[PDB]
Amino acid sequence: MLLVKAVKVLVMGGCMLPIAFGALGTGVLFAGFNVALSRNPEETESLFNNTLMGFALIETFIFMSIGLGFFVLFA
Amino acid sequence: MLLVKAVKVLVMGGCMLPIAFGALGTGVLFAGFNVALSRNPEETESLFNNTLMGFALIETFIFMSIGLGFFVLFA
Amino acid sequence: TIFAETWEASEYQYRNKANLKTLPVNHLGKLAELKFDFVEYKAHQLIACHLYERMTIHCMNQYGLFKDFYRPECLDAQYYFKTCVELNAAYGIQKKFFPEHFVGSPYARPVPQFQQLGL
Amino acid sequence: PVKEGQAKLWFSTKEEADAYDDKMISNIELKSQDYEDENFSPVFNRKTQEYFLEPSEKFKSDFAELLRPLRSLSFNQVVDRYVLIPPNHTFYRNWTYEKFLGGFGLSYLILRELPLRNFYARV
Amino acid sequence: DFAELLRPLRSLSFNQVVDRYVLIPPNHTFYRNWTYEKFLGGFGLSYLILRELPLRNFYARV
Amino acid sequence: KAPGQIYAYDIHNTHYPYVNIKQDSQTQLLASFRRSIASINPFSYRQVPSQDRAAFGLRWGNAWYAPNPYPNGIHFDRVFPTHYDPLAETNRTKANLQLIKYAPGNYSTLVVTSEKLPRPCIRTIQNYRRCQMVNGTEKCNSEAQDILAICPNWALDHMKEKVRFYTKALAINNQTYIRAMQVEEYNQGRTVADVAPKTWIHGTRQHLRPDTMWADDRYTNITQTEINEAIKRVEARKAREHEKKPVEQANVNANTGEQPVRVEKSLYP
Amino acid sequence: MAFLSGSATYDQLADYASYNHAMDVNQDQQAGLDSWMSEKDKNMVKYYQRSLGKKVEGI
Amino acid sequence: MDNYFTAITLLGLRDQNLPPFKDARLQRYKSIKKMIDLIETTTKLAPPMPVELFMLNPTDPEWDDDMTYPTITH
Amino acid sequence: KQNEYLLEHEDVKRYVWWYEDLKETLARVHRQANNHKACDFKDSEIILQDFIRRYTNPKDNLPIKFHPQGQTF
Ligand SMILES: CCCCCCCCCCCCCCCCCC(=O)OC[C@H](COP(=O)([O-])OCC(O)COP(=O)([O-])OC[C@@H](COC(=O)CCCCCCCCCCCCCCCCC)OC(=O)CCCCCCCCCCCCCCCCC)OC(=O)CCCCCCCCCCCCCCCCC
Ligand SMILES: CCCCCCCCCCCCCCCCCC(=O)OC[C@H](COP(=O)([O-])OCC(O)COP(=O)([O-])OC[C@@H](COC(=O)CCCCCCCCCCCCCCCCC)OC(=O)CCCCCCCCCCCCCCCCC)OC(=O)CCCCCCCCCCCCCCCCC
Ligand SMILES: CCCCCCCCCCCCCCCCCC(=O)OC[C@H](COP(=O)([O-])OCC(O)COP(=O)([O-])OC[C@@H](COC(=O)CCCCCCCCCCCCCCCCC)OC(=O)CCCCCCCCCCCCCCCCC)OC(=O)CCCCCCCCCCCCCCCCC
Ligand SMILES: COC1=C(OC)C(=O)C(C/C=C(\C)CC/C=C(\C)CC/C=C(\C)CC/C=C(\C)CC/C=C(\C)CC/C=C(\C)CC/C=C(/C)CCC=C(C)C)=C(C)C1=O
Ligand SMILES: CCCCCCCC/C=C/CCCCCCCC(=O)OC[C@H](COP(=O)(O)OCCN)OC(=O)CCCCCCC/C=C/CCCCCCCC
Ligand SMILES: CCCCCCCC/C=C/CCCCCCCC(=O)OC[C@H](COP(=O)(O)OCCN)OC(=O)CCCCCCC/C=C/CCCCCCCC
Repeated sequence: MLLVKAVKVLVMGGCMLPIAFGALGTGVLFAGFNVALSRNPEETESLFNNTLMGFALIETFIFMSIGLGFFVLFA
Repeated sequence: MLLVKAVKVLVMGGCMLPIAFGALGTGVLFAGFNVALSRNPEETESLFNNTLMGFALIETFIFMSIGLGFFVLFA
Repeated sequence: TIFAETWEASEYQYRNKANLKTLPVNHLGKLAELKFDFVEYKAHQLIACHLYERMTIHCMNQYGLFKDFYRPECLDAQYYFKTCVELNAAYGIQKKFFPEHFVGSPYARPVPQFQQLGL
Repeated sequence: PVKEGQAKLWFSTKEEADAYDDKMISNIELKSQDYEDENFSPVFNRKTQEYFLEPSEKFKSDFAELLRPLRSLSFNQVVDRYVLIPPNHTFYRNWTYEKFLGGFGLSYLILRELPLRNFYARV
Repeated sequence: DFAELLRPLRSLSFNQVVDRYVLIPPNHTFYRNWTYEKFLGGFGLSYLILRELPLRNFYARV
Repeated sequence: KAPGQIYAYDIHNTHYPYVNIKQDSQTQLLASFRRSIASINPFSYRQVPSQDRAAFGLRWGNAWYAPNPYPNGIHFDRVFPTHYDPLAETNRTKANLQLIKYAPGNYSTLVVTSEKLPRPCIRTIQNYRRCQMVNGTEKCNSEAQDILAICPNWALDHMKEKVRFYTKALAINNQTYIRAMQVEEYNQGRTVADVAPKTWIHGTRQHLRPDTMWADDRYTNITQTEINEAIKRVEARKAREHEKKPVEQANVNANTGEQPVRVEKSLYP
Repeated sequence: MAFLSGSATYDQLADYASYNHAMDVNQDQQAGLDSWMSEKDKNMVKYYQRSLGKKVEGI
Repeated sequence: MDNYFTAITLLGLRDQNLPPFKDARLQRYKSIKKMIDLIETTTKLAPPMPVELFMLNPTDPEWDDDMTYPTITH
Repeated sequence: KQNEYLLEHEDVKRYVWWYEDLKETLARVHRQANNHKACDFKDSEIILQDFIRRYTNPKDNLPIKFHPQGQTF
């Protein structure tokens, strides 16, 4: 119990890995949005909406991990 | 028991991984912003705002990570 | 008096009266709220009301009695200790002179002798 | 070898004592912090001195500070001072609560006149 | 007040009193006389500031 | 005609000790500022009561402080069973109407009290005792009948039960007397002359060593060699003591459909 | 190698680390509280294994 | 659990620490069972003293006035 | 002034002498051993029995006799 609990909490730390990749994926996404905006600013709002939209797919994995994290942390 | 406390503080260190990816993600974001500005300097203000906005989303993961860390460190 | 670290809760609940209080074990969670460093042995935390007593000492050593002891983690220990020994003193007396009030006592609902059944 | 001190045992004969030392010594588990030792333990090194909870000086000094006005007084002076207070039931004791809670109404008089321009900022 | 003068002693044993107020570890590295250099040196520092008073009349600054 | 001051006023020497239990920087800094201007501050509230002015209790930020109620497992469910454990949380969570109701007396203790018998019934009892010590018991019939008639029946029941209780306590105290005054096998034939000239301090840690290895520096100079030799001597004594072992008894609680005996639990599971 | 090459070595050590009381005792020993142990205290882990349903002899 | 401070004092918790093992720690609890029965019996041998020493008899007819506390309605 | 005389009764002295005997008696009580047995207070039992035997009669049907001004708790 306490022995397995120790590795349980350790696994919960692993959930901070997507938190890292999600940040990099964000920095990369907005970079493409900026450079792409310069090439064709006529559709700024379109690009802008798709940018945040894509970001929503990043925090998707985030909450999924944390959810799976606390789950196995107690299940 | 005692080891559970040790892995907790160990996990708390893992939170420094998004701190690392957030730095790289920021540099990449500003790297594209520079080239993006050179492509269409007429909209420097728009690109600039989008640059910081994306960075704000990066720090979200940061506060989310340390938050999880301090939580698992005390819960 | 209790001559052990553990006691059956039902033995300190009333059988013919409403149960509005229990005799709970020491609250070990309050021991983790002390911010300062201290040494506590696990062999002294189960005996009734003694943990709250040692905590009060630890808090009265780190802090004093004026403007620094007045923090929630230290006052609750003093209140628990003072309250624990009062409740345990009354329950102990009630167990000494009113054992028929509690569950598990053969006098709360006496079982009759076979001579009283008329067979 | 066994060391002697002020704290003595509770045995009449010397054989029972030696039997007690042999029983305790047979249970000792040495944990050394130095490599190249048959009994080496980097972590989980047992301490060889027992801790005892005692009231510190900050403890005994504050309990004595509570009784400072009683050491200068005699028992008859203490009773006449803190116990036999002359009865006087003419004071408005509840003025403390009236002033405190009545200040909410007086404070509302001054606070309702704030020069804040926006109505929703005063909200 | 006489009993108040002895308050830090009632909380201590005789051995603690000696190690506290009698057997102070020797350390002769401190500039103890800094207390006077700061005080008396202030007259000079105060003069540097006071000699710049914007009082117009010379005899007023006198 | 100065107002009277309580003992607590001489410890602090002021009526305005701004004691706040909330250990946040904003609170303790404001209290230190408020504690210094309490003499000339109109927004000052007393916390030390006096004969002329009441006072407030301990402050918790802007609200008031009260200790966490002593843990009580008694609770009452409304929607679903909550399995409330007072030991699972530090501070007791508030009681939501649809979740739980806690037991009465957040701050209460267990005491024993007694009702005061009616005044006229008391006067009849005083007259009986008075006539008893003066004229004797045999000449107190009229005073006894006045008691049975004037005293309401609920009082006579109390008087009847007091005698049965004190009769019960009298036996409970004498049984303890018998167990206390019993001479054990290890004190047969021993009297005050065989007692040692020792006091309580002689059984303390300074004079009587506890049953622990690291209470003092007794076993600090022991080596692994001396240990291996000691393990051989204790095993030697066991060549004569292990010859005996208690026999296994029958399990009185073998039948699960039978009221089990509250037998002493094993040290370990 | 003897510890890894064994079958019960993992259990005798795991069942000991899982018993919160035995670890509480060790935590006291590390702080300086230790004494002698009876034959019944020496088997505190065997009682824990038996409770789980293990087949342990020599209590 | 009555006679708390008396029992805690007899066990030595004011100067030392209990054994860290349940076998001996529990035997030390049962060792004071005789002393508690003794110290409780001693406390029940106190001789009487006049009740009318620090307390006026409330059953005296002098107190039949049932007087109230006069107050000022500030 | 009416009830000051009650402090002159010898029962007040008898009450204080009983309180001091219990103080001196409990001051002599001591732990004799640390074997975790009732014999650790072997000599103290004799001391307290002498105190009880000094204010009671063990060879009676009820050594502790009830009186309304006595001790029950
Ligand atoms: C998801 C993938 C990614 C994850 C990757 C990483 C995962 C990490 C999480 C950990 C995984 C589980 C392993 C935990 C092992 C337990 C460790 C421990 O608690 O320390 C105690 C442990 C033993 O303490 P001790 O001082 O010997 O006790 C002496 C007393 O006299 C003892 O007497 P006593 O009376 O006081 O008794 C005390 C009581 C205390 O009881 C307890 O506290 C319980 C302890 C928990 C474990 C108990 C269950 C063990 C069951 C056995 C099965 C083990 C399987 C391991 C599987 C590994 C998975 C691949 O009992 C014990 O002593 C328990 C003994 C513990 C033995 C642990 C098993 C040894 C493993 C053998 C393999 C060694 C490989 C080393 C490789 C290193 C590479 C860097 O300490 C050490 O082992 C010291 C380290 C080894 C010596 C060499 C120095 C190495 C330094 C490495 C530095 C780098 C650290 C890591 C850096 C990583 C980032 C770069
Ligand atoms: C020549 C020109 C002037 C030059 C001089 C300028 C400098 C003047 C200042 C120096 C002299 C002041 C004289 C009095 C000494 C006061 C010293 C002091 O430290 O007081 C701090 C004083 C008390 O400190 P405290 O212990 O923390 O108590 C306040 C706590 O809230 C209390 O919390 P609590 O829960 O413990 O208690 C609740 C409280 C109820 O407390 C509350 O409800 C207030 C809660 C705050 C509002 C809620 C929102 C939270 C806001 C937080 C952020 C606020 C930031 C403000 C920062 C200000 C920094 C100072 O109720 C009570 O406890 C009892 C209150 C009622 C007692 C009786 C009061 C008698 C006052 C007599 C008035 C006499 C003047 C006439 C008034 C005007 C006539 C037209 O704090 C204040 O600043 C109170 C502000 C109230 C507004 C005053 C507005 C009128 C001012 C009149 C100035 C003179 C006349 C001006 C004429 C216009 C032409 C010149
Ligand atoms: C942003 C703009 C600014 C807005 C802020 C506005 C508010 C400004 C004030 C608040 C901030 C002050 C900063 C320092 C904290 C002081 C707090 C405090 O409580 O001090 C009370 C302080 C101590 O009170 P005290 O216990 O009575 O000690 C004086 C006794 O005389 C002593 O007599 P004694 O016998 O007991 O002892 C003899 C004494 C020696 O005492 C004397 O001999 C002096 C006696 C005075 C002359 C005798 C005639 C007196 C006639 C009586 C009437 C005099 C009225 C004067 C009223 C002046 C009101 C300030 O020697 C000593 O004890 C030790 C002296 C060695 C100290 C070395 C200096 C350390 C100070 C830090 C240095 C760095 C500061 C910057 C350097 C200056 C600027 C370049 O009172 C004084 O300050 C006395 C005035 C001394 C002149 C100071 C003028 C400095 C003004 C600087 C303003 C800021 C810079 C301006 C830049 C402009 C562009 C923005
Ligand atoms: C390198 O080449 C050379 C020259 O240049 C060509 C020369 O001129 C010379 C000739 C030398 C001279 C002409 C110099 C002559 C000076 C001499 C003889 C000594 C002069 C002494 C004084 C004027 C008295 C000074 C007294 C004080 C400073 C004490 C009063 C002031 C006090 C107490 C203030 C406290 C001062 C400090 C803490 C020092 C820190 C310095 C500051 C500037 C802080 C100032 C602070 C405030 C608030 C103003 C040589 C030999 C040379 O080699
Ligand atoms: C111009 C005057 C107009 C007044 C109004 C007209 C009608 C007057 C009616 C007079 C009725 C008098 C009957 C007696 C009432 C009794 C009042 C009373 O009991 O107060 C007691 C008590 C005294 O305290 P103790 O020492 O404990 O009691 C000793 C008793 N000898 O008084 C108090 O309660 C204190 C508060 C008094 C009233 C409120 C004071 C504040 C008045 C607000 C306006 C002042 C604003 C300016 C204040 C300056 C602040 C910096
Ligand atoms: C004044 C010269 C400054 C520039 C000089 C440059 C040349 C530097 C060459 C230095 C060589 C080193 C030689 C050794 C120096 C010895 C200094 C000394 O004796 O005094 C040290 C001693 C340390 O104290 P202790 O704890 O007792 O000693 C512990 C020793 N470990 O220092 C002092 O005496 C304290 C005072 C130091 C000088 C203070 C400067 C005074 C100027 C005041 C204005 C500063 C602003 C004040 C603002 C106040 C705001 C509240």
